[PDB]
Amino acid sequence: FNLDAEAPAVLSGPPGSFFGFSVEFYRPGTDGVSVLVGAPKANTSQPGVLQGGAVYLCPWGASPTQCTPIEFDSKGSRLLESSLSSSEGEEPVEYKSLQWFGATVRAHGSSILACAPLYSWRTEKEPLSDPVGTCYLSTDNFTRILEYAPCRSDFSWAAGQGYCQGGFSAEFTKTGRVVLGGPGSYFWQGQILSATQEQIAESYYPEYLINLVQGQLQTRQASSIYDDSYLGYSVAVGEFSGDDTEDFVAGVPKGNLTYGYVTILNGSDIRSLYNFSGEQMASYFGYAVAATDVNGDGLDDLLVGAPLLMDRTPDGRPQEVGRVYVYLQHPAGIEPTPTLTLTGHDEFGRFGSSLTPLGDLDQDGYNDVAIGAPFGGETQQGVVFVFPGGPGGLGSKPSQVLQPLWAASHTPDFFGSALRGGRDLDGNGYPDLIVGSFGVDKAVVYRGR
Amino acid sequence: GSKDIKKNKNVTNRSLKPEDITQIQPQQLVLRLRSGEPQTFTLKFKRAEDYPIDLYYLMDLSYSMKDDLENVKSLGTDLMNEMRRITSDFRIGFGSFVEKTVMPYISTTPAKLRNPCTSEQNCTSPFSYKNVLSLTNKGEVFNELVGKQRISGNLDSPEGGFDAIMQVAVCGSLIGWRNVTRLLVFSTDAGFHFAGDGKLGGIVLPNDGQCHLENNMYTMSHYYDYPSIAHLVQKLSENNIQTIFAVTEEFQPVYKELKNLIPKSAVGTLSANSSNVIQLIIDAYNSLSSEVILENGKLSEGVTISYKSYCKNGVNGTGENGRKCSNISIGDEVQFEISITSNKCPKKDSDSFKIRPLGFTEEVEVILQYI
Amino acid sequence: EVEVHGRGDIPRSSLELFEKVAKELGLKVERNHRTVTVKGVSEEQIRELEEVAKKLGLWVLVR
Ligand SMILES: *[C@@H]1O[C@H](CO)[C@@H](O[C@@H]2O[C@H](CO)[C@@H](O[C@@H]3O[C@H](CO)[C@@H](O[C@@H]4O[C@H](CO)[C@@H](O)[C@H](O)[C@H]4NC(C)=O)[C@H](O[C@H]4O[C@H](CO)[C@@H](O)[C@H](O)[C@@H]4O)[C@@H]3O)[C@H](O)[C@H]2NC(C)=O)[C@H](O)[C@H]1NC(C)=O
Ligand SMILES: *[C@@H]1O[C@H](CO)[C@@H](O[C@@H]2O[C@H](CO)[C@@H](O)[C@H](O)[C@H]2NC(C)=O)[C@H](O)[C@H]1NC(C)=O
Ligand SMILES: *[C@@H]1O[C@H](CO)[C@@H](O[C@@H]2O[C@H](CO)[C@@H](O)[C@H](O)[C@H]2NC(C)=O)[C@H](O)[C@H]1NC(C)=O
Ligand SMILES: *[C@@H]1O[C@H](CO)[C@@H](O[C@@H]2O[C@H](CO)[C@@H](O)[C@H](O)[C@H]2NC(C)=O)[C@H](O)[C@H]1NC(C)=O
Ligand SMILES: *[C@@H]1O[C@H](CO[C@@H]2O[C@@H](C)[C@@H](O)[C@@H](O)[C@@H]2O)[C@@H](O)[C@H](O)[C@H]1NC(C)=O
Ligand SMILES: *[C@@H]1O[C@H](CO)[C@@H](O)[C@H](O)[C@H]1NC(C)=O
Ligand SMILES: *[C@@H]1O[C@H](CO)[C@@H](O)[C@H](O)[C@H]1NC(C)=O
Ligand SMILES: *[C@@H]1O[C@H](CO)[C@@H](O)[C@H](O)[C@H]1NC(C)=O
Ligand SMILES: *[C@@H]1O[C@H](CO)[C@@H](O)[C@H](O)[C@H]1NC(C)=O
Ligand SMILES: *[C@@H]1O[C@H](CO)[C@@H](O)[C@H](O)[C@H]1NC(C)=O
Ligand SMILES: [Ca+2]
Ligand SMILES: [Ca+2]
Ligand SMILES: [Ca+2]
Ligand SMILES: [Mn+2]
Repeated sequence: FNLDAEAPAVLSGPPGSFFGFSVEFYRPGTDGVSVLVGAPKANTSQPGVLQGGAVYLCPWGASPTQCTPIEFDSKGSRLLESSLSSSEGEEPVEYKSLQWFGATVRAHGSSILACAPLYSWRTEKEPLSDPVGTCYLSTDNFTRILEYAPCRSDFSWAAGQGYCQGGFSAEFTKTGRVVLGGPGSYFWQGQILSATQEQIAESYYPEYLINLVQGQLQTRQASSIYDDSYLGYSVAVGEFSGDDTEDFVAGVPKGNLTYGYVTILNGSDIRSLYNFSGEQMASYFGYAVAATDVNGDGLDDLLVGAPLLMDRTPDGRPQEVGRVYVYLQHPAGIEPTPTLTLTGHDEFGRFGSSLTPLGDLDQDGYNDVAIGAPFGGETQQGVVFVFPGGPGGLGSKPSQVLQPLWAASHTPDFFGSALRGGRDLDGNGYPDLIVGSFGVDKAVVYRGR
Repeated sequence: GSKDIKKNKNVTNRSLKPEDITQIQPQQLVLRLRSGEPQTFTLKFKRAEDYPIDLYYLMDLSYSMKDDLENVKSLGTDLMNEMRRITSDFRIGFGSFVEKTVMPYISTTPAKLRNPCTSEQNCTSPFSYKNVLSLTNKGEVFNELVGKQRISGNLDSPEGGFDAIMQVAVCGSLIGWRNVTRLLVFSTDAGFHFAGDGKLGGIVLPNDGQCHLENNMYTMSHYYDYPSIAHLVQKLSENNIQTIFAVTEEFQPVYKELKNLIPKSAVGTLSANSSNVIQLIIDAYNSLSSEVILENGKLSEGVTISYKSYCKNGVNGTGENGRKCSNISIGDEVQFEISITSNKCPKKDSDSFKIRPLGFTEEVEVILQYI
Repeated sequence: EVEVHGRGDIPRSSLELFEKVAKELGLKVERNHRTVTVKGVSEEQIRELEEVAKKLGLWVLVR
């Protein structure tokens, strides 16, 4: 329909680097508009670091669209002071190798946020391998790069935040606040964790590895019965309480004895506001979440995805086709039951793996939504669907379907695994879309017409 | 339309070889569909007197289940002694699973990489899945091998046994599966890892469902993600494997729902240090073998099927239950009413599909002839 | 006071042994789902309980 599927732009990174695992827009609607692409397994030029991850900057407008890597950090793994002081010599405190840095790239204005979920660091007290989360926050066009590792705290073990794996999912609120989700905190209970950029910069002090941010907001620890809930597997932001501050949306895929549920946390607090339980057990309810107005009422509406949901064809044979649930918001409040459900049509397609608002892509007054099926298509290469909005919510039939142009190969292409949209690159007033294909280390950019 | 029965070999009567025993009366027939008008036929099922059994014991060897491993050193001979009353042919096997060997699930420090448990306990390094003993008819070897197994340790409460189930089901000849009643016992006392949890370890490739066993050890545990329940159901159904869940009382509801999802499987309540595994297995087998589920394979487009059940004791079920006949005992005849509908004239002159009871290699061949 | 957890991949059997030793030690035990907390534990009592928990592989705390 609208998106120029005839000939999109293709950005390719180093082979085997998982280029395109995460995508984002940078400085849209202004000079210097660019596309950020993460390569979690890209070899970097850091001292003694192997596959430390990288984030690429791809300027828009240039005909070749050459992509270059950003030098967020060029310092190898640190060393323990006692090790070099005592009869040890070398004993790194941190383990930056294979840290999967750049697995989550988010930007808001002049700020960028690249996280390394698998960062682990030997505790200075006793030997350990706690894989806490560490994130870097570029500010003012790379003028001052900070580091945000909130889960790297005194409580250091699986019983605490040692296995937090913070930065597994990140987001920026409209006011620049940073929201993080640590799935592995408190014996994999999970944890939402946020702080404003001003607080991060004010308390920055790189001498101490354990740095505490003042005024930080985080979810408290719960009883042992809530273990292995994976709260924070995916996060999103939207206005759901009638306040002026965007409210947090977090996914808990393995909560409620593996049925799963999604929770909305109040702004200015971290209190829970709404719960949305899953439908089928092991339907991985909460792979992705989003919040956008899909009926032009001016109120945000929640979307959820369950890629592993199993449905049976009318013949009787069961099949694995994903699902997506849409909850519409009303002046009274959101309802606990879905207002609409969308189901896949291909086996092992993982429909609903990724979701992303597209904005008023059609300029018809109703926002649109894009849903990805990493293993869909007629050759298991991956497919992306576009579902138009309307007065009654999302339309049950996709308006457009996007597929890769390159021929299939022996490795899965993971096309549509990561998506982003809602910003205009060419500046013609029509939103755009970026789709990740890290299976072959490629990212494609689509533009309205 | 019309119909005609081609082979229709008489089902074995009351009281040889697993392939010489018949349990479906009609075998092959041709249905000449006439578009709107459907065609119907009936097939008799009769449970065989004694049918060989192949049991594969898959046990969880995390630090939890430590006491259980101490009360299983006599299972090999006890189960065979308690099983001879049911069948004259029996074979048993053993297998163990702990977890994927990657960072978030297992501590990677060398001290914890060699001795995952505390220094007081002398544990072994973690492993994904090990095939201790292929199916065999001697219980002494089972006892001897299971006696010397060593417990392991891990970090997170849920254990990654689903990939072990996949490797057991798909490896076939390596596990020694036969064309008889295949039973799988899944003993654990914690939740399970399914697809999507491997992302925390940097694993994104979906499980491909292939035998990746090298020297009775499952490599590639770091390469492929955990298998989804849909994949497990598909592979178990394809391989005709009936699963028994012997899990503790704490995690009963999770496995009750799992057995609801999976077809032809039962869930037991393991107690104490595996005190009553034998009785649990026998009860589960008796419950499973007293039911029949009929399924069809890839019915052609434009063709719809209907099942009817003529059970015992005068209860005649219909609807989705028409393919299910419960409470069947040894040598108790049962009949099904099957009708095929074809609401078009597909270009395929004659396409055939097979109706097969779950867990059996016996198939009835149905050949369609449109117009 | 002492609050052992034993909530990871730890046997259920080696979690009521701590409760039995604490109760037979004259202290008070506040049972919980895969978590035990005691009250009125002295310095010697706390040291002994911590040593026992460490030997059992539990995660001992203090309050
Ligand atoms: C959406 O769905 C989620 C997931 O189910 C819900 O999350 C759960 O909500 C429960 C609602 O009560 C919470 O229970 C409460 O948890 C708090 C915090 O843990 C308890 O208070 C503190 O508990 C800790 C636990 O160790 C103690 O150390 C503290 O001393 C307690 N006090 C303070 C000030 O922190 C609550 O205690 C109440 O309940 C117990 C129950 O026995 C009672 O004995 C107490 O006297 C007291 O009345 C209470 O347990 C769950 O913790 C929470 N779980 C998670 C993972 O977040 C959420 O509520 C749902 N929201 C909606 C809107 O539906
Ligand atoms: C990053 O570089 C390393 C080493 O240069 C690659 O790991 C392998 O290293 C051995 C030598 O130690 C080479 O012989 C191999 O060729 C390297 N692998 C490959 C695929 O070339 C590592 O693979 C590189 N990572 C990426 C993403 O290319
Ligand atoms: C979300 O949290 C804010 C922060 O407290 C709540 O706003 C408070 O509302 C109470 C209600 O009387 C007032 O007494 C406080 O002064 C308010 N504080 C602030 C900072 O605004 C808000 O009500 C919460 N949202 C919901 C839906 O309850
Ligand atoms: C389960 O195992 C326990 C522990 O082995 C048994 O109780 C006894 O515990 C002591 C130590 O506390 C051991 O020295 C004994 O060997 C154990 N008895 C036996 C028979 O092994 C318990 O009896 C076993 N059965 C249960 C609990 O039903
Ligand atoms: C923003 O930055 C772009 C890239 O340069 C970056 O900033 C300089 C200072 C170096 O740190 C370099 O390594 C970084 O990659 C520029 O192309 C762009 O012009 C800058 N924006 C403005 C408004 O000047
Ligand atoms: C957990 O899931 C079940 C089944 O979907 C549901 O009935 C139950 O309400 C859920 N838990 C909660 C706390 O709602
Ligand atoms: C644990 O037991 C095995 C069995 O003999 C032994 O070889 C090993 O040395 C023991 N562990 C240690 C640390 O000695
Ligand atoms: C079992 O039946 C299958 C069905 O096709 C057949 O291929 C196989 O040869 C038979 N024998 C064994 C040992 O599996
Ligand atoms: C069930 O079917 C049998 C055999 O046709 C018949 O004798 C009996 O009356 C039927 N009873 C019911 C309740 O359908
Ligand atoms: C099975 O049948 C027997 C007698 O034929 C009856 O006593 C028993 O209640 C039946 N069980 C079920 C579950 O219908
Ligand atoms: Ca709305
Ligand atoms: Ca629109
Ligand atoms: Ca545009
Ligand atoms: Mn365990």
